[PDB]
Amino acid sequence: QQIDLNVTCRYAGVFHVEKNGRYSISRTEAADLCQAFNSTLPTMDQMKLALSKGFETCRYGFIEGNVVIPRIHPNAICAANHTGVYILVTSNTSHYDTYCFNASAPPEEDCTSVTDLPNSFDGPVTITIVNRDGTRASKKGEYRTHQEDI
Ligand SMILES: CCN1CCc2c(N)cccc2C1
Repeated sequence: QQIDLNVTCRYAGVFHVEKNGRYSISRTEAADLCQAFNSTLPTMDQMKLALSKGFETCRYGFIEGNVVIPRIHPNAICAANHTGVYILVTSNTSHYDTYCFNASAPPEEDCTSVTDLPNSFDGPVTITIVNRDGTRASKKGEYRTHQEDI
C-alpha cells in the first residue's frame, strides 16, 4: 500500500509528477493528484510560460486538454528533436504522468524540495513525496476519488 510521487522543480508554478516512476496515471487521477497538491492541471499558456522559465522533461504528462512534453534542448530520444511544448497526437493508451500547477509558487525557477501533499485526505496508503535530490516526506493518506483508478 505504498505510492511514490516523484516531483520536479516548479517553473512558474508548473511541475512534473510521476507515479511510481512509470506511466500509470489516468486523466481522472491526474485531476485528483494535482488537487492533492492544491493545484490544477496547467493550461497550455501556463505551460508555455513554465517552459520560458526554463522547464523541460523527457516524459508525457497531462495538462488541461492534452498530453505533452515541454522541451528546451532538442534531443533525439525526447519528443523527437522537437522544442517548445510537444503535443502527443497519436497514442493507443491512456496512462501517462501528469503536470500540475500551483499558483502560490514562486514566479520562476523553484528548485526547493516539496515537503507535503497539503490536501491529501484520509486513507491507508503510504504516500511518499520523492524529490529529485532524494529528500523524502511520507504520509498516510489517499488522493484518488474514482474507484476505477483504485
Ligand atoms: C525516471 C525519471 N524521473 C525523473 C523525475 C524524477 C523526479 N522528478 C524526482 C525523482 C525521480 C525522478 C526520476
